[PDB]
Amino acid sequence: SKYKPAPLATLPSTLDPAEYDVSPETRRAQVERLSIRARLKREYLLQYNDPKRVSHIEDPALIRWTYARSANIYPNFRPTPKNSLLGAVAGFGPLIFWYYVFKTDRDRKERLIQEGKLDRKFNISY
Amino acid sequence: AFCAPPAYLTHQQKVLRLYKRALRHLESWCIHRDKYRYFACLMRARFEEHKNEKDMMRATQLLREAEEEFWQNQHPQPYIFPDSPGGTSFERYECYKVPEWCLDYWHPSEKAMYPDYFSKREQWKKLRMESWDREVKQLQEETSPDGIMTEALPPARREGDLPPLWWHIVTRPRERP
Amino acid sequence: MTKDMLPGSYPRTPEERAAAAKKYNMRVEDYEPYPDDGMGYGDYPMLPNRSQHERDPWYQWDHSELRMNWGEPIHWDLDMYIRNRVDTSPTPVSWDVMCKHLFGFVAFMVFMFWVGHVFPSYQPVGPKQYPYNNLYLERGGDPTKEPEPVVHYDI
Amino acid sequence: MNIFTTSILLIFILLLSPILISMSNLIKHINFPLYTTTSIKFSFIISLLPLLMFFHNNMEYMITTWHWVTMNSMELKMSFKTDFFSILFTSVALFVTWSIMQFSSWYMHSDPNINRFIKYLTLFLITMLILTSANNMFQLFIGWEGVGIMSFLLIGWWYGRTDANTAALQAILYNRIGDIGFILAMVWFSLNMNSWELQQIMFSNNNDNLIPLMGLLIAATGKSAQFGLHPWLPSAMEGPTPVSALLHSSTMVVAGIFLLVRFHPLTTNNNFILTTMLCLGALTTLFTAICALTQNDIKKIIAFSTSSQLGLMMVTLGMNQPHLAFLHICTHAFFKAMLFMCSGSIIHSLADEQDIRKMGNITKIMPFTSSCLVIGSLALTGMPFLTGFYSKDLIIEAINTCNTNAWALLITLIATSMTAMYSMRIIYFVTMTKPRFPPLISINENDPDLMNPIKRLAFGSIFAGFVISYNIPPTSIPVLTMPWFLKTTALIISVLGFLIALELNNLTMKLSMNKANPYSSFSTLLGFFPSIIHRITPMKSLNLSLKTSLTLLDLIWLEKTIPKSTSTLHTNMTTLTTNQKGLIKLYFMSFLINIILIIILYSINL
Amino acid sequence: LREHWVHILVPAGFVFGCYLDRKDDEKLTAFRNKSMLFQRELRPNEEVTWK
Amino acid sequence: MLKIILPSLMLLPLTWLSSPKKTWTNVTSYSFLISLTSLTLLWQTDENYKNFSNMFSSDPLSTPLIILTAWLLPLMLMASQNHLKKDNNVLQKLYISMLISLQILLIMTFSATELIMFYILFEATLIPTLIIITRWGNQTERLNAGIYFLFYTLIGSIPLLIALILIQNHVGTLNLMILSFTTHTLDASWSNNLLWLACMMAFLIKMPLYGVHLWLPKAHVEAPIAGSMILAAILLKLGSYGMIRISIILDPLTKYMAYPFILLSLWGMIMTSSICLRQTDLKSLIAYSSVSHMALVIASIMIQTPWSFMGATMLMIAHGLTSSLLFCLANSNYERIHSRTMIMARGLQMVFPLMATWWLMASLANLALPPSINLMGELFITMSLFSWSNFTIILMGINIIITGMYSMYMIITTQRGKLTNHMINLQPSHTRELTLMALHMIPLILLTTSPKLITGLTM
Ligand SMILES: CCCCCCCCCCCCO[C@@H]1O[C@H](CO)[C@@H](O[C@H]2O[C@H](CO)[C@@H](O)[C@H](O)[C@H]2O)[C@H](O)[C@H]1O
Ligand SMILES: CCCCCCCCCCCCO[C@@H]1O[C@H](CO)[C@@H](O[C@H]2O[C@H](CO)[C@@H](O)[C@H](O)[C@H]2O)[C@H](O)[C@H]1O
Ligand SMILES: CCCCCCCCCCCCO[C@@H]1O[C@H](CO)[C@@H](O[C@H]2O[C@H](CO)[C@@H](O)[C@H](O)[C@H]2O)[C@H](O)[C@H]1O
Ligand SMILES: CCCCCCCCCCCCO[C@@H]1O[C@H](CO)[C@@H](O[C@H]2O[C@H](CO)[C@@H](O)[C@H](O)[C@H]2O)[C@H](O)[C@H]1O
Repeated sequence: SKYKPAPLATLPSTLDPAEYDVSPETRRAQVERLSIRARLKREYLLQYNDPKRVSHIEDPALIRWTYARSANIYPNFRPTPKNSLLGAVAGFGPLIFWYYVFKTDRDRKERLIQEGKLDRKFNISY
Repeated sequence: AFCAPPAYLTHQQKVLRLYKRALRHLESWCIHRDKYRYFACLMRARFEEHKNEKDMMRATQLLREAEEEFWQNQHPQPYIFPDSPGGTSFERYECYKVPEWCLDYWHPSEKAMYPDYFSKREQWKKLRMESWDREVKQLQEETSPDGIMTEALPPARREGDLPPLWWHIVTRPRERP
Repeated sequence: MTKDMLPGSYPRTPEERAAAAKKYNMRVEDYEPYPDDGMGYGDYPMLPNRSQHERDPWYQWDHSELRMNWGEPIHWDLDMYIRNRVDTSPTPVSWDVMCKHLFGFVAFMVFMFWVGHVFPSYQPVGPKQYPYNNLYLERGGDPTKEPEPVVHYDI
Repeated sequence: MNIFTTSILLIFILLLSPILISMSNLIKHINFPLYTTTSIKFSFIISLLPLLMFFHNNMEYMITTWHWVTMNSMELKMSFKTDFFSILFTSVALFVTWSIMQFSSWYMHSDPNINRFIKYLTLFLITMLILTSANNMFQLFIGWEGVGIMSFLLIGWWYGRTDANTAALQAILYNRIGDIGFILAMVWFSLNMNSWELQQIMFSNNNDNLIPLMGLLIAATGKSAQFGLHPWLPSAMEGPTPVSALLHSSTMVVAGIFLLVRFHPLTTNNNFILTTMLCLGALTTLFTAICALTQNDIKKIIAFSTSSQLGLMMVTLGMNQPHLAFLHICTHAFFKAMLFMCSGSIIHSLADEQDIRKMGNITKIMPFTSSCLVIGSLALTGMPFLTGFYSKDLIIEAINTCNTNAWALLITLIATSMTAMYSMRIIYFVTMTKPRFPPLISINENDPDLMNPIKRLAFGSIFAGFVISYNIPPTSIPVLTMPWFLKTTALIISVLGFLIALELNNLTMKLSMNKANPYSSFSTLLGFFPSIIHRITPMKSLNLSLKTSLTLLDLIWLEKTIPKSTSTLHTNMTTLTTNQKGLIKLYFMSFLINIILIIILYSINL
Repeated sequence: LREHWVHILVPAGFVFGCYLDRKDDEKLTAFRNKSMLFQRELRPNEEVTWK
Repeated sequence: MLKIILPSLMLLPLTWLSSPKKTWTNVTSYSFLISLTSLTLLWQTDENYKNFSNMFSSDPLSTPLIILTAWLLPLMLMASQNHLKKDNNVLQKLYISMLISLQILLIMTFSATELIMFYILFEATLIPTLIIITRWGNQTERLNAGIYFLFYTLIGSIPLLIALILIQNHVGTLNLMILSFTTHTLDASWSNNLLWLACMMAFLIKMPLYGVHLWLPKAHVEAPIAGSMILAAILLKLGSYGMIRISIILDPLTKYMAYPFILLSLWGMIMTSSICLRQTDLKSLIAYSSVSHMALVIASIMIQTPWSFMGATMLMIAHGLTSSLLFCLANSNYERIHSRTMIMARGLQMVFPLMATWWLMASLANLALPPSINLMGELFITMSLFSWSNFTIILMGINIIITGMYSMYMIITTQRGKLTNHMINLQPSHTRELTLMALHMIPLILLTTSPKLITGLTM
């Protein structure tokens, strides 16, 4: 019995110990969140229902997200031992691996053509 | 869908919601209506039992225990209404729900085939514009001096006034276009 | 759109934390930057790893498909968590219990297939037999060369 | 050979006139759904003349219509191999599509874009007739990939539904994993045989075709939803029911089985490939039957039925029984298509409800559908002298009397009993209990566009297997000699499966509560294969796409190393050599150093 | 003809270009009817194999 | 070629001397009539290439590229016509002039008979292109994209100029026919290894090769529409055309010197394809799609087999039409919502059903659906790469799977789901926007019926 969570199978809201918290400190957190939520929802509606609108409703939250994930990565990148190793392995790791697969294969192929031990029987296109 | 959720569920709401979930899952296991009726009355016996226990620190401990019991005896595949979230018809017609504003790009030769629908529509676009100013004004007048806010909205308190922010609700596409 | 409405660098002081939270429409006690390992996040909020399948389906979300609200901060990995892709919702069966059961079944079937390879089922019947030297010519054997007489008897 | 050739070629022209009409102004004046249905009907009737001529002569053809291009010494021509398989499949496929096309006019009568839906079904049919009559691998691939796209557009018919779009992309992803296999085989033959034509590939019978045949087995695995690549078939049930009947059961899904029938002359000399088909197929039939035993959606039960019968065709090919595996495809198209039509009739009449828990007592309120729904179940479960007996019975006779994998034999017989257990599940809950649907009853099934297409299949579900079995040439020697228990083995297990089902499904009437167990959770949750593979695998890959590739490499380390360091270096130099104090005193002092260095340089070169 | 004359601009260019290619040929006749492959005797009223 | 070039030089006086209300009609009418004349090059009834003079000459490699260039000029004029409607007259005529100048140079670049003449024309294209991206780009980042584009090219191109001069100082000439019929095997000394990289890095940057490709996603993401169309369709193929032309004089060093670049292409293409899965900008998703297709073109040219060349030539023309069609389609949304974010606008099939058909057909061309020539390229490159070594099928298998995902994910995201109903400015598609897509797609379909025309030199 009992349910063990994981990143790809989160904890149900009804099994969350911190969801039956009722101490006044939490309830005030949950009421400011709604107030922030309702303040925005009110502003979105005051544009959606506006009759003099002639264009779409620009989204600052979406502009920030796309900018955080492109134009803002590099300025906020600092080299460290873990980055540098990760980039070195990520960069040349796969490239060295494949070099030996292909070089090893084609050396076995060039070896077997000098000693004629290959069957290129009907092969006339390459 | 129509009512915006509260800031937090009360104990009373968390127990009713469980009650409904636990019955719908029972009906999923039982299938047969007579068998579903029998166990649904036993289920109510388990909720009437501790109906009055007003400790408020063991009522909670009676809910977390009961949710942890529900999560173990779930149906791995509960019945869902076809139009409900997760249902087989859920959002089936969302590709047929064209917004009303798409008619504002219609060619005149297209608008010439429905002269009387397109005449009962410029009235609605007038009614929308004349009402707008008074709607915005009313929403400030009720902006509570303390920032505490809720997603709900006020009605029209006067005569000749439509409730503020009414166009995206009144004009919404039909559920089955 | 201006520089202070856009993401910036990691917030070092609590005075630049409450500035960052207000940018992103969060409570100061809720704003939480990614850990400062210099991987390029800056001060973008670190939000709980819940896919959009877990959002209230019955609520009338502003961005209906994404199940977001206008203005709300967007998870870094949103495009990995949209409803068309990765789902992190709770399952009726624990994650590891599924993992132990699935591979136990697949592993067991793989074992039992090898067992069936070393103890095959057959019928008490000697090999089929064909005429004309195991049909030597009709299989494309060389007409000029003489096969090896392979013969079968009436019994 | 002109009348045979002309009728073969003429089938395509008939199916292309609905496509041409759809692209002109006429489509807005005529009853386009009826025009396509008449068009396909005439196509089916013409498809019988090539069929009869083959029954008389058994004489196959190879018709090269078009020369497309020459790549030095390798010509690619549009060429059709009108042999046994494509002659008979073409007729069975055109016969089923005549039912589904006419069914759709009743089922999709509300859909505003109905005549786009008709057009897509026609396009699928064309890309299925391209696939089956192809004479070279490249023209196979046109149909192979074409039905792949046409499935995407029909599974995602309701493109506003997010789960339809996910099921459609999921079908594409699994079928591109099987494209690797197809492409692997294609490169191999163009390199070791200089050709893609089936005639030239035949002279590879004495090579070692492991690499090409592994490719084709992977392509067949993905295209026929075999274990490993199987989730996409139950997920494809999002689309409208006419799509489920036509594509994802009686045509598109047999492409992988059809492919390996084409290349049977090569797989007969590979025991590794045969043994893999025998074990890969056996696993598929058991695993999907276990899944089907506890599903509640009507279509997923039927969709899971297909996966299991598809696996059995795969088991057949591992016996080196290619002509039985094909005869099963031809037989299985009839009743399986009907089951979707009979099931799709219920779904329409109950406000698009598909959970069998909200169906009941259908043998009374819907007599006609229930009657055809029980013919389909019994044809499926190998009852004597129905369409499904002239195929299933022989396969079960063969699986017993061949040298084979003991476990593949064992689980394949168990899965044959489960075919009766899960069929009984539908008969029971759908037709036999008490009503469980809502109380406003508006069930109508009097439309000819519903009764007529179902009847055609009903006749096919009864007589078709008999006619097919007696007209095709003798293919292989059946082992007709066996103990009395290996000759009735199929019937007893099927009967036993029913009997076991009755007892089990009649405990649900007891006023005793039902509980979860690990075995039913595994059955109900598809063995957890989707719940894991579709969560862990896309996470790791999509997480690498962002953290490693885009961020760590391109956005960061590839900037830092080349463009950024080059600009840093040169900015560093322009800063050192430009910050001069402007004092002539210091300038001449450097001019003095320069002069001494030239004196020194010239000194050591004397 | 004070706002439509511009339509001789491009057609003139083509004609001028075609003529400029006819000169490039006139300059490269050093092997006319002398290749090992196409050299032949001149027909009665034939002055050049190609122009 | 002087009958394709001189009339094209006349579109410049015609641009300036035409009326304000006739510039766009006149020039776009005569651009079509110039791309018709370029079909004369296709009259190749023999195995001898067309040599028109000492300067220009057309081959089966330079003819498809020449024609694709001439046909693209009228397409780009129509593409640039709605986002330039607010500019005064001299700016439009100055934009039309920069596009014509890029067509004239590109035609001379593919028809040149000598490497030095190729190089100068191959460098001159930076000027009109730098002007286009920077003067008429939209965002502040267009300034950094012009630098990245200008100096990736120039840094690579200086060694090529050195190497070309060494070739002439030794062989006496740079004529491509003479260097073909008098080529001498190179020694494997450490100096010729550098001569090889000198002759190759210029073209490997322009493809671009993986690693040195960051200029392309920067340039595309900020160029005006006609800047992306010419970049993705012709300027990338300057690299491929150069490598084919100059690799004849580099043997046998390509048997070993190519390994590092076959490996960056084969591995690099997987890195770029997987990026398109997580790319938040639609114009950026296409640009990385280009990088991953050119990877195969690089890999196939490095192995110099009749099939590999044949596949690369087909993929060069196929990618030319397909990538341009995608950029035009992404522009059509952008000219409505002025946002490049891919997830911002959704469910557009609901209100643009016909434009959603072109999306589907472009997307199907991108994922190489048979029998389109996009597959013929991918398929013949795979066949050759398999013969080169059998484990390349592992990496090409993966890249084919990823290519399906980001192609359909592109279609599913923007064309399906619910409509983003707040976008009340989604005007009906212009007749101009739809003609632009038909002009991309019809040639692509026609070339599939007659693939012989784009097999290249080997076949
Ligand atoms: C293998 C051969 C390939 C070699 C390729 C070498 C190409 C060289 C490109 C020169 C790039 C010059 O790059 C120049 O400096 C940086 C590079 O980040 C850009 O600057 C950008 O990033 C820097 C961060 O360092 C910020 O300060 C600046 O605000 C921002 O615009 C400049 O706008 C650009 O002009
Ligand atoms: C052998 C030659 C090969 C290399 C070719 C030359 C390429 C050019 C590289 C050197 C020039 C680039 O120089 C780059 O200029 C940018 C311009 O933003 C500087 O960046 C600067 O941006 C702005 C304005 O300039 C300033 O407000 C900022 O403080 C500063 O960072 C970078 O610090 C420097 O790296
Ligand atoms: C190899 C190809 C040939 C390359 C040719 C190079 C062309 C010149 C490129 C540099 C740009 C010329 O610079 C361009 O000048 C024109 C007028 O001269 C300006 O034109 C604009 O501004 C000026 C006043 O500000 C007005 O007179 C003019 O009518 C208006 O359109 C452009 O804003 C500017 O971009
Ligand atoms: C980062 C930029 C890289 C620069 C790349 C430039 C390309 C490299 C060119 C190959 C290297 C130089 O190639 C050089 O050619 C010259 C003549 O041309 C020859 O070198 C030799 O030339 C002649 C004999 O031929 C001798 O009298 C002379 O003493 C010596 O220099 C060798 O062949 C090689 O040393």
